Amino acid sequence: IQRTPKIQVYSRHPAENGKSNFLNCYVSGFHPSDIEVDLLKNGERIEKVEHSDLSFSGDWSFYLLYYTEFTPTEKDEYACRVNHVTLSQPKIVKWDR
Amino acid sequence: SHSMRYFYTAVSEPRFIAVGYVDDTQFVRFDSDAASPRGEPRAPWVEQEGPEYWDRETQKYKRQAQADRVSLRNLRGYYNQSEAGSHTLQWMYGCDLPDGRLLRGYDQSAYDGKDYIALNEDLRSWTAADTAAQITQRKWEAAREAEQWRAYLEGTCVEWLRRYLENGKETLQRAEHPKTHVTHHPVSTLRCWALGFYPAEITLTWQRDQDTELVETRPAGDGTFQKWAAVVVPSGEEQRYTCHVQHEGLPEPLTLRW
Amino acid sequence: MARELHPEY
Repeated sequence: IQRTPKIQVYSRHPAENGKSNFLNCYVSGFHPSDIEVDLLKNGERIEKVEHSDLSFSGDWSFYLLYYTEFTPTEKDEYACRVNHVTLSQPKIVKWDR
Repeated sequence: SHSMRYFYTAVSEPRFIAVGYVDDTQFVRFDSDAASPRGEPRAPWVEQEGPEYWDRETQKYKRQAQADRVSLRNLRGYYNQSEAGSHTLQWMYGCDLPDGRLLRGYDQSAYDGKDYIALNEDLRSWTAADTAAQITQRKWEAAREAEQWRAYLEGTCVEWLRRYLENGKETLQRAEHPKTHVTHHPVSTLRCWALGFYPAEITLTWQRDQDTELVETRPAGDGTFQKWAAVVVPSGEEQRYTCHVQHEGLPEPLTLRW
Repeated sequence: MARELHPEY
């Protein structure tokens, strides 16, 4: 049995241009544990992307927090590309401030 | 009240990850995919523990990792599954505390995401989900491991969780109130926000004088959590809706209008 | 404080 991941793209603190923040991609409620999560800055993969340790909820579904430090600008568009065994193709969720 | 929780994941050498939680605060990790796999502190109140504490935890995970690579092989044999398929073994246990004593201990296992075997509420018997777990239950009944689970859940889990709450009382026993505000987007939507709160337990409700869009509580990455609840209202009727926030860090509940 | 070495499945 496989569970599809829920994806949420957001920042740690309220977004304010020119100020440093943390871009987050929170995958959760998925099974099995293998997941491909990439943070994108204008369609470009980010090298410095960290993630939390693999944990799971009571229903044995996993959750992970992929995060990176970034400075939002009015023009730069950010998104998160997620790939899982339950998706026919990678899902891209754009960031909304 | 308070809870110490552990989550073990063995994916098919296999990938072994262990994580420990005190309430909603992670304090320990173990990754077999690290350059030097060891028990690493994730919270400042567990950092000052002696090297004899951490090395015993690290050798615990190191030998638990070896126990899972054989267990996955034994599980693959019970179900007659191929040697090429990947499989996940999940292990869950912990103890809940109002008088500072064991309210409830638990111990659960999962193979490939479905319940496999679990310690009963009496902490002396097991429940098998299929005839494969019956081999595992008989294995653990012969070793009388439910007796060792009683020694940990009723004792070691309780006294050590009480110690963690004392050394980290400045952050563990401290509730951060949510920072709430209302955003308005035209669709031809009133979103109520809640940011930077601990613990993650929060209630967001849109009242008028079943139709809200809730989202699961997300971690901010700094130890706090976020969550918002959105409702769709007709134009000219926004003054009728009021968001309600319930949280431990709030002296009294918060009502919010647009 | 984690659980000690558990018997195998």
